[PDB]
Amino acid sequence: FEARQRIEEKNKESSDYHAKMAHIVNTINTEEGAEKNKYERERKLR
Amino acid sequence: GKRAINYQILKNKGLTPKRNKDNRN
Amino acid sequence: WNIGKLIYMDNISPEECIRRWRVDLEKFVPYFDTFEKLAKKWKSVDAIKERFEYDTWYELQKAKISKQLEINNIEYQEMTPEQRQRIEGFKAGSYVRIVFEKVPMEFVKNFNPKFPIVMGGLLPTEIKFGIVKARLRRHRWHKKILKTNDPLVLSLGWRRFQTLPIYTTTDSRTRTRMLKYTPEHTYCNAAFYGPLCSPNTPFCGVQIVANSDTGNGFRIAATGIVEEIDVNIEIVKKLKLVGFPYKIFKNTAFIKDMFSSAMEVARFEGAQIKTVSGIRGEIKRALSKPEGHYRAAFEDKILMSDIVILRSW
Amino acid sequence: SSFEKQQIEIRKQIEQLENEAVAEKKWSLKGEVKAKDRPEDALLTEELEFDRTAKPVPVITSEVTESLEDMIRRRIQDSNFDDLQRR
Amino acid sequence: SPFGGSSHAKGIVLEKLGIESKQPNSAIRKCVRVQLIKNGKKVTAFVPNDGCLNFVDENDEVLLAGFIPGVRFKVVKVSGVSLLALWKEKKEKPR
Amino acid sequence: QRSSDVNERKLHVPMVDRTPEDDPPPFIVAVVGPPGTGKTTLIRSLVRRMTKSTLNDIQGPITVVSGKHRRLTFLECPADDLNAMIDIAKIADLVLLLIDGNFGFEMETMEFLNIAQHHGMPRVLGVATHLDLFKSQSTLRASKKRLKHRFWTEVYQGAKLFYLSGVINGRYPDREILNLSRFISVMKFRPLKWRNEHPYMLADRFTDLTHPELIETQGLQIDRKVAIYGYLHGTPLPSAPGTRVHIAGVGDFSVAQIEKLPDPCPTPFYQQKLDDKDKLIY
Amino acid sequence: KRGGVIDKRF
Amino acid sequence: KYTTFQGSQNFRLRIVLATLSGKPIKIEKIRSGDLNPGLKDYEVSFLRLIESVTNGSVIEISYTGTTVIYRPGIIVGGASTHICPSSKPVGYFVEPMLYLAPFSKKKFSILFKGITASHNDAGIEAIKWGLMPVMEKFGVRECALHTLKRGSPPLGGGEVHLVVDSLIAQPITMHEIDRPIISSITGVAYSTRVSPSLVNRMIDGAKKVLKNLQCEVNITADVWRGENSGKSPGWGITLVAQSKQKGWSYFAEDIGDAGSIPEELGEKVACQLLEEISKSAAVGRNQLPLAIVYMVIGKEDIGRLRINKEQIDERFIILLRDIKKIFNTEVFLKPVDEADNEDMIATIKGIGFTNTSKKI
Amino acid sequence: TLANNVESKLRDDLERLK
Repeated sequence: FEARQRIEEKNKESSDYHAKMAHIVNTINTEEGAEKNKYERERKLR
Repeated sequence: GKRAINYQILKNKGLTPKRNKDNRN
Repeated sequence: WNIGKLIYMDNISPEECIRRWRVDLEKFVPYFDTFEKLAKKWKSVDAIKERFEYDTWYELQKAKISKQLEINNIEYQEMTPEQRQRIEGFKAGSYVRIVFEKVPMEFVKNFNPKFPIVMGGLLPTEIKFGIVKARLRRHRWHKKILKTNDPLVLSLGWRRFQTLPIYTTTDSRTRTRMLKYTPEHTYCNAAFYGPLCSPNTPFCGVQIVANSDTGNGFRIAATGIVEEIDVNIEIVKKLKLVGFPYKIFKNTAFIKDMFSSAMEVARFEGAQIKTVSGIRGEIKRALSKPEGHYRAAFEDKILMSDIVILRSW
Repeated sequence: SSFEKQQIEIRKQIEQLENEAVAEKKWSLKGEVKAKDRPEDALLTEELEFDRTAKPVPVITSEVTESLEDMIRRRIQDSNFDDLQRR
Repeated sequence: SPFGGSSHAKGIVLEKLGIESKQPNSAIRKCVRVQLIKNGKKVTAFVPNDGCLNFVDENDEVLLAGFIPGVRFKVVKVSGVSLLALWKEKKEKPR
Repeated sequence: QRSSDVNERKLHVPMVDRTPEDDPPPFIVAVVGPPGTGKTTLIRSLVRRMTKSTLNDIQGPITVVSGKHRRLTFLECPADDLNAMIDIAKIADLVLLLIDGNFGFEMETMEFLNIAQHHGMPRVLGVATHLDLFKSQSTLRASKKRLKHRFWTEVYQGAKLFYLSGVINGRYPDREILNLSRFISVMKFRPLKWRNEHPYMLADRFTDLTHPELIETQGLQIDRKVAIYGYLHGTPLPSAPGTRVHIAGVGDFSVAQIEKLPDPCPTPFYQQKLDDKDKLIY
Repeated sequence: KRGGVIDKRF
Repeated sequence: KYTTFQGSQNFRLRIVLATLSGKPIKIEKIRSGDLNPGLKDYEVSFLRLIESVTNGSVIEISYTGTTVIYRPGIIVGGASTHICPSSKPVGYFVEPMLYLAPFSKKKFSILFKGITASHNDAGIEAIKWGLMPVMEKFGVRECALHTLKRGSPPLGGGEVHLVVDSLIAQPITMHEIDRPIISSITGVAYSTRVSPSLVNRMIDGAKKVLKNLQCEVNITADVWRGENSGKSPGWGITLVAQSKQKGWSYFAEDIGDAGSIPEELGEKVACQLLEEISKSAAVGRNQLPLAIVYMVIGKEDIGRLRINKEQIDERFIILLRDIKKIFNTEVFLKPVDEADNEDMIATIKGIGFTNTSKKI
Repeated sequence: TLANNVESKLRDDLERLK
């Protein structure tokens, strides 16, 4: 019983850990990246 | 009774990589 | 009949209070008049028909604080001086007499005017005692690294005390593992028992305070910030069980001295293991004869000189 | 005096800690350990946390059984059979 | 200009986003959420390394400079002292 | 683009200062240095320049009016005690750091700063003494430069460092003392995270209120009722008794009773709202 | 988990 | 030692106020003269809930149990499930948790099970748009109560999930010295295990009363049916007067019993809401206890709130007296300079409370 | 006697496991 409870427990932490990092990694890329492409195009406009 | 500061205090060299003697001149 | 006084006159009952200047909060809904009366009261709704640039961000925050501070002065101005002192208390700059009781007689006797007497107020958290787990580093100028379970005089808030800290690492943010000593030139997680404190409260550690044992060395031993407060910690240590092979059959091998009885093996049937060479293996079953011996299978053949280890905490 | 009393209890506690600080460490706290070093069958008493390499073989409990047979009835109810046919 | 004409930016450190990351010295471990003091726009900045991340803590002042795409900014001074100086143990951060 | 950078260096963390708008307490000035560096003679020299009167003996806090709306309290830190060094750093609004120029820096001078560095900056001023012991001007000026540039290491670059040559009739050069005194006036202090959110005070005087009869019938071992007097600092102290408070090196004692007394050394600026006279000492 | 509802009810 | 209280009076608040302070408390003489003396099951269940969300607390109920000793620990929160006796609905326990969630180490994610509505306790809709809007004003940006299952009495079977993602040092200082203008009136009409017509009949009863007002009136019809409708038939209404200018709300609520006319109930609550508005200056009476406590645990600064003379009642007085016994804080009141109404400005100095339990 | 000691030891193990 302890073995089953452990392995199922570990998977969720691993799954949640991946899920959280993927979200925060990508949202920074989308939002900050858009501003980067925005800043550079004003730089190109200059 | 008077306890003067040591060399590590004196120069505050901190953590630096080892550097070759030739650089000195 | 001002209610400002009556509210705090506990001798007068609240029901007695209300009537003069004219049941229970567990009932969330407040009391209401009888239904039909409310309907007659609210045939006409007319009674309640009446109800229906700063240059930088920084100064805006400064403006908000100042505007808030100005509010306190305005109301404090009109409040009666006794009423003010009741609410705000004694403001800084006031010369005050403080009387204390149950002071040790040694303080009165062993009083030296040269040594200052500093009094510092305590918030509720400083009263609580518990586990203070914190980020700490050996001071750069201190000669030696600190050791776990080594007494250390710590300066927190208004209070100074000696405590036995335990220094820990996160182990890739997986567990709180105990360290034998401080890292030479970096911070480490440090746990100790003492008066609790708010986060963001910095502190120092000193190993010796007496003049006799001062020596020639620099004394401030450790520096850190309280990062956490709690009243348990689950600091754990790595415990490695060691056994030896005596009979090896290709992947399968028999190991001895890992355990004392077959019952010990049975608890650890299914457990992961490896050799010093790094060959991962598994406990399959406990051998009946002799006690403590168990069968294990490895990803590759192990050698007689190989030592097998079971990692536990 | 009361303060001098509390010093005595502190003076009692300090001596105990000094003895423990110098006393030989318990087998659990000695890091690498062998069966001979520790008391026999102490590991039965101690609760130790260890990894498992492979899956646990499932146990066919009742709530498992009802779930499978509910699945079996549903396909027969829908006549969904994954069966070979003449070609 | 990224800073509206300035070469460096003062900011308020809000949260160390990658603190939970398991892999040491990861790129994400080195990012910190910082709010610009001049305008209040929230921005992300790099820390030179995880060891240096120990020095930065919530509600301290940080100086930013130009540099996981999208992060353009690196912390160059915290609490009035250069991070590299603290990293080299040439200094202490004042509180 | 300098203006943007200059517009930048003015931005800082928005803090709240709890200093009262009216009648602020005297600032705590800590005179810290190695033994024999001249802490006592320094205090005697400054107090004379502020109030034109000489104190033969100084013991405990000394409060003076140093300005029209500025008041100071001078404290001599026991150089031989590390515990005394720590707690003064927690309350000292200003530090007068004494350094023996001939000897150079000393550990406690570093350690006091180091204790300060972890518990929040007060203002710190470097005072160099025994410079008269130097025999050559060349070694003197070189020592001053080395001493100064180091003091810029622990403390922000360009920090002021005052130099005092020798002591005459138990007093320093009057002209130099006057320069320090003016500096003590122009300094503007800072909000600190620990000071602005706890109420604290330094005891100017100590009194035991225990009945002598109790001391005899029970004995000296009996606990004592004590009264402590002084100026409050930081956040206001709540009026109701029973408040929980700590005394350094003694323990935590709950206030039995509290009352506000008239200012023993009131500021002139307050009075004229209601000069050689204007300078007072208590 | 620490702390418990020490129930002295009969 | 212990600040001592009397009776079952204000049991939840006194326990809550103790937790916010960290000051240990003793409550004694609980229903001493009653045939069934001492604590009732739901409040015993309540003490368990307090233990679930804190660490290190000591809660002693005496052998005779007309005395309970409470030594508060630190608020930790965490994920947990609470199985609740039928004697009280969900509003009884969720409401005090609102005082504790924003000042916790870990986010409050408490799954709740039992009856969801009653005649004397806050309803789900009351919590959703009557109280979280208040803590939203105090700075609690994120607070939500997800209704997974609705359970009407007597069998219940409902399920609600409390999530407070916002963790804050302390509530912001309050500054409201005006009477908010009601821009519109909204509400939710709900029913369980019955025809949708009943919900339509309640809104008719509410609408006819309130059509005299020149607001927009939009009451939602949240008919609950199927597996999520609980185990018993029941139906209720909640009407909220909303002020978009500064986001203020006043609300009234009631559940219908067997034999009652849906139109009559909808009509009743409409009158009740108008009664509450007449009695309110800045917040409704049912929202005052939430506001004052949050104000008191604010930073060491004065906030201002406008209160109507109808609101200073028996409950308000005992509420203030309990606050002083724990916090020693006194609520000072000022007449408003206007003559059109007789409103009152309550000024309170925050105790400088801070959420030391949130980790940085 | 030795068998009794083994049984008592193993009973202790059983009790500790619970």
